[PDB]
Amino acid sequence: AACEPVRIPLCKSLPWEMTKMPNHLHHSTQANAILAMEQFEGLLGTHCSPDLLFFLCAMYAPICTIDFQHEPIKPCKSVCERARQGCEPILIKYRHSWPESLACDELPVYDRGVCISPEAIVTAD
Amino acid sequence: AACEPVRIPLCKSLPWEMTKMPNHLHHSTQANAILAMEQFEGLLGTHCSPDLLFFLCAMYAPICTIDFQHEPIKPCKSVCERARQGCEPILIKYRHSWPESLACDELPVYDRGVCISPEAIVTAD
Repeated sequence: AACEPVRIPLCKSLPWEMTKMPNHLHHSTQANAILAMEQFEGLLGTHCSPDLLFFLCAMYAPICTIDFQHEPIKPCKSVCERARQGCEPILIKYRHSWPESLACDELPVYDRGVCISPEAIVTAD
Repeated sequence: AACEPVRIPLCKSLPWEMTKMPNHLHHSTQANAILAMEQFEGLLGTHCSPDLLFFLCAMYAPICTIDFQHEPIKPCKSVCERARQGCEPILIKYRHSWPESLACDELPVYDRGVCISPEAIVTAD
């Protein structure tokens, strides 16, 4: 299984352009990841967390590395936590819940100890 | 340039094993990064920071990705700050300071927005 370009529209604005399946939702093809991501357009529009996009894209289309072949690197537990703390209340307010598949507590890979996180960037309008 | 195996002794205990040059000290070959790490054996031995090893290896032998061809992914500024916070006082006590090459303010690649960080593993050993 080799790398493939990211094709999730909402994720193209992020830093990396190469991903590899299966992703962290266990989708075998990116076509399934694309469909899955569409469900988040509304929550993303509420700006409940500046880290929600990064977290979702790190889960649905993880950056490709030659190390970690079967289970790609994952977003840091701390980033998942920031996203959940900011967005779960909004989901709740609208009679929905944070999905178990995005639970932060069992996010980390046993015996690994490395993850990816966002970093401040220089931007304007 | 393509990935190459990590050969710095002290970094082999880390999660990844494939890196790519130049590293973040601008070494063209890993051979020179090896000589450098040797100089940090003393500081690493004081256990002034549990993040120092990760930080130094993230700088001297960064994880290989297909993305970021010319400048590999860097360790997060926050990981650098924790390592400097715990270790700088020790360097000062013995008339040294945090080196210019490892300045934390220089880690963010301002038009990128992603970095690598360590994360706790679940162990009792």
